Amino acid sequence: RPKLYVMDNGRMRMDKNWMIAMHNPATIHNPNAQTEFVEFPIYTVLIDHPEGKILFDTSCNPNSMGPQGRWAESTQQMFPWTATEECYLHNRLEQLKVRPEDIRYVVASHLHLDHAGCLEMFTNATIIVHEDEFNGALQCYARNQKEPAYIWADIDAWIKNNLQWRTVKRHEDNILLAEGVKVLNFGSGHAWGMLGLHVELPETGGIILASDAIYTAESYGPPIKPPGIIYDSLGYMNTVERIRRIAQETKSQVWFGHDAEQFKKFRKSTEGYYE
Amino acid sequence: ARPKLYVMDNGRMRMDKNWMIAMHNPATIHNPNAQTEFVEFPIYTVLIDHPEGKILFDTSCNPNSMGPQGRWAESTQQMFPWTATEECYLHNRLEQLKVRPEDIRYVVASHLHLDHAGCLEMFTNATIIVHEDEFNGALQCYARNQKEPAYIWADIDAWIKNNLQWRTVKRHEDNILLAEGVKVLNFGSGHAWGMLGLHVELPETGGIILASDAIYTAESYGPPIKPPGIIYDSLGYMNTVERIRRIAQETKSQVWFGHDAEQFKKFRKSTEGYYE
Ligand SMILES: [Co+2]
Ligand SMILES: [Co+2]
Ligand SMILES: [Fe+3]
Ligand SMILES: [Fe+3]
Repeated sequence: RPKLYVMDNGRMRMDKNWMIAMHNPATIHNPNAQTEFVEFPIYTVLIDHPEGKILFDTSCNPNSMGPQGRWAESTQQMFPWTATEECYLHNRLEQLKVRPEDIRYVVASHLHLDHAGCLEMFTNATIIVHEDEFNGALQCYARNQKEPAYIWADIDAWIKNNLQWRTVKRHEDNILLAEGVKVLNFGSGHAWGMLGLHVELPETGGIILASDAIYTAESYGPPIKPPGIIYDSLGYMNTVERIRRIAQETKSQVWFGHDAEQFKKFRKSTEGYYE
Repeated sequence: ARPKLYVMDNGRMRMDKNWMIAMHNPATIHNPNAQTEFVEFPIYTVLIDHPEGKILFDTSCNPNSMGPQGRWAESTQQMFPWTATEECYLHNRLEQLKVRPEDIRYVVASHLHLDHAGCLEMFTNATIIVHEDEFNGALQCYARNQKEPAYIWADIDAWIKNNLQWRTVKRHEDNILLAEGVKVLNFGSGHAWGMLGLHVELPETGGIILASDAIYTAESYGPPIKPPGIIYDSLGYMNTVERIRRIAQETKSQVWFGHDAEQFKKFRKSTEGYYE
């Protein structure tokens, strides 16, 4: 029945120390060690399920980068996003003959700039988000805090567009969204509140969408290599190991949030789908 | 009780500033290969000559730490090089104050990192006070022959062989009144598995909090708080820092960081005097 699509929403670059912390430490021999600006894919996942279309993540807002962009210049220069018009989410969905208003559920893994970019589009969906992540982002907004990963203007848009929210409580069990689609409540780690997705496809079988719970295969290991972007180190480690257990017990693949090698090997919306 | 508190200079260490201050200098689009720096910082310990008995806070690095025949692994020596003279060695610092290791009643181990638990093995007449989670963590690295850089296998080996007398601070244990005006602070998990601090109330100087690696430097402390790269429990670290700030305010105490070069220079070291 279900069809799962991988949509390419462009690329982002940043200090590798964000991705893998202390990836290249200074030594007595390399006292002035240098980092690297690494490139990684931003992507989203559409599940065209009989019970309704489910969208996982929403990438960046088209009006993010640029001198007249939503992102602060310090953010733009730290986490530059590069994307043709075909990469924009609205376009990727159009290509699939899917309108925003057709989306029943949006699962926001978290509310970082490269995941919650286009939430404002989905005014007919229920937006599922971790309550702690929602609280965290709302505070940034209210306190006009200068947090690089949370876009004041994006949040401003969510409120103005009157999105319909469904917060996953801190100690809430996983949610059965649809047949073979379960929202996993990962809790605090990479961010305040992380959500994942387990999808059971008839043919493909089990998929875990880990998002930023696991940046890359290098993150996953073993051994685990945590990021520099991190709120709760203990929770982050617990989440990874938990994912590892779930993958084993359910014989699922783990789809990382920003692994280039894996993304290349994915079947994109333009090419086809998983079923 | 009219005690005397000594700061002993146990050398200097250097390491990537990212260890000390996480993401201190992130690469950007127009600076994509941003480079880090190798910052130098002091290793010190504190002796409290107290009428009820002598209390030592931290023990610095082991004399046979560095070198080809050293206890530290080469990768450790290269990432966290320790430079010190014979006078900087704790045993010598104590000797110059006419103190023998056997005269130490209590050793408080802030944690069991290489630069704080180096010389525990000296104090075979003392009760070593350590956080149980820290002790457990270190013992695991030992038993698993794990290669954690901050935990020295040979140091731990020595503690066991010397039959040290331990007193573990339990995870949910209250502060310990060690002596009049000396309280062991249970900071719990953060920088490491289990952090201990000290609150000292001196007649003349007033209140001092020894934070060790709960707070690396004034830069760490802020505000704003700038967390380290060497972290186990991020949330616990931040809670601890905020807790120290509150205690400091309420008790009107100075906060002595673990490795603040500037603060260290201002201290009256053991070669010059003490704090009453
Ligand atoms: Co993120
Ligand atoms: Co330490
Ligand atoms: Fe991300
Ligand atoms: Fe230290």
